[PDB]
Amino acid sequence: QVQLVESGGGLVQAGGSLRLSCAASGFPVYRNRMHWYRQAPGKEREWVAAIESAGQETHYADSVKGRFTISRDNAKNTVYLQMNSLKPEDTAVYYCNVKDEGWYWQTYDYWGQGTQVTVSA
Amino acid sequence: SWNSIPLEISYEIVGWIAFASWSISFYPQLILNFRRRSVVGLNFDFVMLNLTKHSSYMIYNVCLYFSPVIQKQYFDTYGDKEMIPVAANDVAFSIHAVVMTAVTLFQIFIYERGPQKVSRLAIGIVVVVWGFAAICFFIALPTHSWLWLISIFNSIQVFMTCVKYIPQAKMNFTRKSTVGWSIGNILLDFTGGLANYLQMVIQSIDQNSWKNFYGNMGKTLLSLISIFFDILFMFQHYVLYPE
Ligand SMILES: N[C@@H](CSSC[C@H](N)C(=O)O)C(=O)O
Repeated sequence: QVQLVESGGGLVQAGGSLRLSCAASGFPVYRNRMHWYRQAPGKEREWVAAIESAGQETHYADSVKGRFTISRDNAKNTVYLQMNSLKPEDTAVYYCNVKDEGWYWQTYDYWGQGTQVTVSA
Repeated sequence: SWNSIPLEISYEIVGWIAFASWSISFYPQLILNFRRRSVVGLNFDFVMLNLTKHSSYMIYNVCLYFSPVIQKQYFDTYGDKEMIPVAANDVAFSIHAVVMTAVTLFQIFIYERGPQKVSRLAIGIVVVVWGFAAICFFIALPTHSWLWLISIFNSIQVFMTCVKYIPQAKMNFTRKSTVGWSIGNILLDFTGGLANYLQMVIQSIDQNSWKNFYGNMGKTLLSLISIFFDILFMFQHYVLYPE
């Protein structure tokens, strides 16, 4: 019953900015630590950014740090990845993510469907 | 002093089963973290507190299994004809659990990432627990009362076994589903708790003495808390919150 719907992705020229979106059903975004991840052709899923639950605190990978900004619109139940200063490198399917973190057993990752962001040099 | 060879064998087999069904469940996380070269999802506090738990238990099992000086104190306190309530597999589990907990700590530094460092109320816990241990060590030193001190390390392992199962069950309750329910893992934890209780009982049936249950009250409460919480998790999942 929780759903994650990505949108905003597509082709943009290197140097360009995109604003990725993540529509969230079945759960409040402000009451949760929300993540963005990415999968490139042949590469493995890379953690990209995360925002803290009841707080504005944000953490970013060294590959996107400074250029990517993860925000949250509680008033629309959506998470955003304002991905700025893009480079062809960043070509990957970006998934928004929300985990049901466990104490001892495995943590349950809720993925989205994906939105290709292809940066063209 | 084993009287019965069949019983001694049974005690050894269920003892090695307890080591199998418990130590095997450390690997799925380690495999996952290597494959992904990341630990964004692991509860860093839990791994830290599970190292403390596994170290207290390790001190008790290794010291009672390898110190004649501590064994002499075990025979003075609990009785002359008493069998030491620590088995080879108890020592093997403790050494293998501390090793697998330090490897996951290696994976957390070397892979890490995300917004997880956790280390507040949890770190606090480690401070108070190793500080308490330290006070107790200086109390046991002026008389070389080593068996009393390793009985504290085992009480600390009991405390941390509660720290393992309580917050987990507490999450499932304050939330709803049994999210993260692993039938395999839950079955194997249950298995280790029954096998470790059965081991103690087989030792009691042979020597004809229930004193092993107080001599190693850490292992008696470890198994019973494990079985109790597993039945609860079962009873969360199979009834109280299906999905
Ligand atoms: N058998 C022990 C626990 S060791 S399992 C530790 C591992 N990190 C996990 O639970 O996933 C008990 O009686 O609770």
